Amino acid sequence: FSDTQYQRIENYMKSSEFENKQALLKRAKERYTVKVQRELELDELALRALKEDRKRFLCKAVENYINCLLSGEEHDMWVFRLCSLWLENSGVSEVNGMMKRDGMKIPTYKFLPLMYQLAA
Amino acid sequence: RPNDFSAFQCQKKMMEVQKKSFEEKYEVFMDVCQNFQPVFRYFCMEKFLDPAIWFEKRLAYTRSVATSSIVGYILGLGDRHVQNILINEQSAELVHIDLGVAFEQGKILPTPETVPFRLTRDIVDGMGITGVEGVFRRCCEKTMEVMRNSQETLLTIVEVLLYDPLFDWTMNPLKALYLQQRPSFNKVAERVLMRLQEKLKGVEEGTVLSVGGQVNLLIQQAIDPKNLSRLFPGWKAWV
Amino acid sequence: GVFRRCCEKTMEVMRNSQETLLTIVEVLLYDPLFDWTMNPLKALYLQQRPSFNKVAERVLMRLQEKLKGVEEGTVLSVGGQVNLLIQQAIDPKNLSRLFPGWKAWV
Ligand SMILES: [Mg+2]
Repeated sequence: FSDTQYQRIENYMKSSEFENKQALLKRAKERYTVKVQRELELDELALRALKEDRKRFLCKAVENYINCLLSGEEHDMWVFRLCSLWLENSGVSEVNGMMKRDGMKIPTYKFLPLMYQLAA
Repeated sequence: RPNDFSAFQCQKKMMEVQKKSFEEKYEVFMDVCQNFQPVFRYFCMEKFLDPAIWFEKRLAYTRSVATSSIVGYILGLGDRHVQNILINEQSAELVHIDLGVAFEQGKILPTPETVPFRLTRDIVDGMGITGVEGVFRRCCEKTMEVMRNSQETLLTIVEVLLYDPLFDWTMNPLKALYLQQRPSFNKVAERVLMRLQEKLKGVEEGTVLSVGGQVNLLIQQAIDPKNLSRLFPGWKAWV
Repeated sequence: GVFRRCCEKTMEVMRNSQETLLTIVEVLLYDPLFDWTMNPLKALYLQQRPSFNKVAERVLMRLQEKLKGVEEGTVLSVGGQVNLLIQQAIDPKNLSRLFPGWKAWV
């Protein structure tokens, strides 16, 4: 569920409607100045809230994926997702810390199927 | 409700929290809704004293709300504030005016509209003690079923509309500023057409939904207090 | 008989596991060392006679459509999708256009 929320936020951030909304403000900025700066100030708040929400969802998804991998063997394939979230978000400090602390406890054989993709 | 908040008080409180965090907006909206209770159920009571006529008028009102909500969602109707919707005194049916904003252009607005239609507390209170459950949900499902069964014809009609040279349906900064004031075209047309196609096929977030599931999602989005707290104060989501 | 039913079973399993398959292909397509895209040199070598992110996203979305049963914008059941694939594969019109090295007549 956390991964679904994070993917929804990511898709909205990369949606064409988001691009249209962002480009409308850039076109409009080019009385008048007061409302223009009002818009260019409110969009920053909206973007910051969206980014923080995405970070929270991503961290929760990664932590719960690690916990699921540590608690059984029925859902081993989901390690792919755990790597996909980790590789695409290497800059995030929380994901790296979670992989270093609890990801190390995961049995290593579960990482075997994607040993190529990690090695590259 | 003489002892509740006045509409002026709610409007002032809502404007004060506009330039604040989303959590503060949500808590202020919840506090306002606590001291502002819907009273629309009294519209049919005071006008139709006969119980049979009262029941018929309430049923007609609920059916009109359901049909208008589904059709407006299909067409992406926006700017559904309290002054843009009229109610017939004789028949209790809703009429939608000021149809300038459509095809989800209201989502492009500075304060985006986060609801597919207006389903605030007063609108639901006008439906009776059962609320959205019963007549409203079933009628919404029927209207969505008809919309889905006629997706080809509807898509063709909207295609004919969107490429009309004299149809100025796209949102521009001047229109957006006039809508919310305080004291390539082919690409956009194709995107709107594809979004309408997804709506008509029941695809919402990339997942195919049944008529009932899509109706449930729309109702949940419309009645969500979190979405209502973010809306422009002129929309009057608390009313 | 056996072929169509087994195709339907395999497509049902593929559809039931669309999330896992999509995740695996996502992990594949962004491998830096995986040279899966077509280039003119490879295309010429294949048939000789005497932005990367955009392409990856397009391929992923096409795979998603295949896994959800959407072929030409219309949602198809497992049986309908299997029928469409078999009809496309056995169509003589498609086979006549293919490269002679493919040997569509064999
Ligand atoms: Mg008006």
